[PDB]
Amino acid sequence: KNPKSDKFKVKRFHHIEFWCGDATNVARRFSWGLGMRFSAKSDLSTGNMVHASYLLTSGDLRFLFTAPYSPSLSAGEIKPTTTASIPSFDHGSCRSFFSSHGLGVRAVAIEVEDAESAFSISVANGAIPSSPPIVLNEAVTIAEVKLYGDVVLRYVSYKAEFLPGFERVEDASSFPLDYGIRRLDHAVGNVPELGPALTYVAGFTGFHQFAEFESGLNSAVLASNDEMVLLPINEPVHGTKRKSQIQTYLEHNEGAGLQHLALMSEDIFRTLREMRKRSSIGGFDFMPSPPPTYYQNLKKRVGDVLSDDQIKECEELGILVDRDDQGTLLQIFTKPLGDRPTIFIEIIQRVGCMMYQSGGCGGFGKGNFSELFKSIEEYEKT
Amino acid sequence: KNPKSDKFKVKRFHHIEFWCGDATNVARRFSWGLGMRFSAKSDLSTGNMVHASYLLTSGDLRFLFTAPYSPSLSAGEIKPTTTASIPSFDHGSCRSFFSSHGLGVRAVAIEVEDAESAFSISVANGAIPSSPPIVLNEAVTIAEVKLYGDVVLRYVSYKAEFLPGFERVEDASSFPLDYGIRRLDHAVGNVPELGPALTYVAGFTGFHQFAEFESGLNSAVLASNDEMVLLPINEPVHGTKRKSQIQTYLEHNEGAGLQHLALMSEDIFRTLREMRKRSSIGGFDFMPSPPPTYYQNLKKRVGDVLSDDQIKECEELGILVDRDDQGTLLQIFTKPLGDRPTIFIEIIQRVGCMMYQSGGCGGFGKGNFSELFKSIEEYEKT
Ligand SMILES: CCCCn1nnc2ccc(C(=O)c3c[nH]n(C)c3=O)c(C)c2c1=O
Ligand SMILES: CCCCn1nnc2ccc(C(=O)c3c[nH]n(C)c3=O)c(C)c2c1=O
Ligand SMILES: [Co+2]
Ligand SMILES: [Co+2]
Repeated sequence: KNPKSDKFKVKRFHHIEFWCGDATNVARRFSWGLGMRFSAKSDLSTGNMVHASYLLTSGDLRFLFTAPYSPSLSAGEIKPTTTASIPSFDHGSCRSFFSSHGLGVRAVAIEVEDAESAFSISVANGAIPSSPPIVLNEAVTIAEVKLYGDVVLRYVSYKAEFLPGFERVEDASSFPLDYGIRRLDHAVGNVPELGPALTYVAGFTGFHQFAEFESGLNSAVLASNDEMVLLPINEPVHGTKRKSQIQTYLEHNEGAGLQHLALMSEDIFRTLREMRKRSSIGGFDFMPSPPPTYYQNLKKRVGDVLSDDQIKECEELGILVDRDDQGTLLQIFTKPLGDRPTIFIEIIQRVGCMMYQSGGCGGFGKGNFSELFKSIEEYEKT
Repeated sequence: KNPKSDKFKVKRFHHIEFWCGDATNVARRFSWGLGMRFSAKSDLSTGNMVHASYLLTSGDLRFLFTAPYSPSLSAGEIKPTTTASIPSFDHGSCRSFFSSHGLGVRAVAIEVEDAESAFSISVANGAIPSSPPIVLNEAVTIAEVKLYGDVVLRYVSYKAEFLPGFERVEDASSFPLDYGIRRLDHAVGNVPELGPALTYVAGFTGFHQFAEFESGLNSAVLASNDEMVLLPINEPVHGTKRKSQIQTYLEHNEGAGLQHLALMSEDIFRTLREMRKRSSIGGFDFMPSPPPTYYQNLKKRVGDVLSDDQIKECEELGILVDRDDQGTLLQIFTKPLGDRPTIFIEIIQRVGCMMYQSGGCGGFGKGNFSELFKSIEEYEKT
């Protein structure tokens, strides 16, 4: 059941912003590891004396990496005279965020019809304001409210390429990498208490709970009207045999924050081949592969969706498969993106729910907690 | 003239330590960009609750990348009970260093006969102590004194692989990259006043001035007894037509610090081919190439050392050439390694001074300031 209760018009995920200590090195690592092209920049070379910001793109996926310069470079500026291209940026906030959390997502940005309206309605409905609406070059409006922890939900609306003040990156520095990733599918937060987090976010957005179908977590998914903006939230389950990975996150992250970004691939086999080739040469590592029992068990549950060759191709790449009543999903998880056991990435591809594909087709793979446990048990038995 | 006045026995450069905000992403970027293998680690997986440290190696070159975890993970520890593998590490110091300077070199480490003796003699001779000698697993001794800015000179001595508490990296995560880099040739600091910096460092080491043969800087080189540890220092020259790059460094770095690391290649043409292939896919960018006039002028000055083909190979790769009275050097400079216009890398290869090669063979390329100016002037004339 989808009551379509959005309190303002939401379009799609727009971008994800990481707050970094050095944006250059993180952006270069991510570019190579994920096959994203350098698309835009705002930094000293573009007149920004406040922050260095680099934009990577793959299809419609936009990853922004931002780090502060020395405050001394902009010490004469005031907000009316700022050279920052992202007016919500604050040196102190960014250094505090990174010192507290390490590398992670500061902003989950969604495109809306009217960012000022979205902000006003959100705050009138309980959202904690973070940065008021600001109009950039009479062309783009940006505003921010708190989502969870030190993560903000950023509203972007365009009158009519990324943001004013960003320059397109010259093609000589813009190598056209592409491993198949095309858009952000969902963005997941970890919180200490799921109930109040859901009540807060659903309260100010009107996002509705997205329907699904004893290992670590409780979770629920908030969704926009057309269910293309998907925001799952987890809480830990305490007093368990194996310690909750949600609790480990909260400890190493110093509290709530973004847990994982799920990136949709138009060809998950090509994406995983390309990413796995680069794991040990600057790219990203993946979770340990499930035992062959898991892939033996795949025939009985998805043998009508995937051929045997496609199933053995899943086995070569360590891909996981789950299934809804409407669709099937292929997914895999990276090891943490930085030093701390906190944020990671999921690669996903969905099969089914054609009309275009409806959002969330196949669910989020929660059936894979069960199947991974069973498959590991069966494999020890050999 | 080399008076061989070292006040303690110095062997060779041992390692360079970068203080990072996220050691993982910087180390992965550097590994791919420079062709260095992941060799050792000290982090949560090895029992270190204090800092994440990753060691890259190429030949004898050792680059260490370190970042702090949340202090909460080690809040119960005291120095006697620390899980840090580098006892000089301090959360507050590291966060202050990185917030002040951005990504950069914290420690220039040299291997000595006896680190405790080196420390005592250094401090008795004016060195400002930074971390007292500490013996690790009765096997290695480490101590630190201030060098310039927030950079320390680190003494390491071994009784008899990197440091106790570091684990060798498993070969599955250790891809054997190698683009030809073999050792650290020199490490260069920028300071506001060269005179007092030289007096200080030469005062506590006994390092002697290394002999050489109107654009931005004054500099001098301090050298160990066999001139294998080479520490140049620059100061700005003010009131010039083009603003001093040394002054720009000091402004963006918030003061004195390490300017460039010069990495010796056993085959600079292979190194530059491999690095340039990767510039736009996660690696390092290089300075703009000199005009063809520079390479036309190369025949008249090094035509007896390099063939025409080797000279056109320099031209394809943007390599610079200078010459002493004893040797010739090939060199090239990267663009800055991170967000700020501060630290960069030089790749170098030296020809001549065989006996083994004596240190500093060919000088440091200061003749290239002159030749670059002339070559740019001649090229505008066409
Ligand atoms: C070695 C680590 C593997 C451990 N594991 N095994 N099976 C999983 C199935 C689905 C999801 C996931 O992505 C979501 C769950 N619920 N929602 C809303 C989601 O997005 C994750 C993260 C895992 C997951 O980590
Ligand atoms: C576009 C930027 C090119 C500008 N430039 N042109 N010619 C150079 C020649 C030598 C050295 C160098 O490495 C040292 C000088 N003195 N000492 C002791 C050194 O190590 C450098 C850094 C340059 C240098 O930057
Ligand atoms: Co997911
Ligand atoms: Co040099």
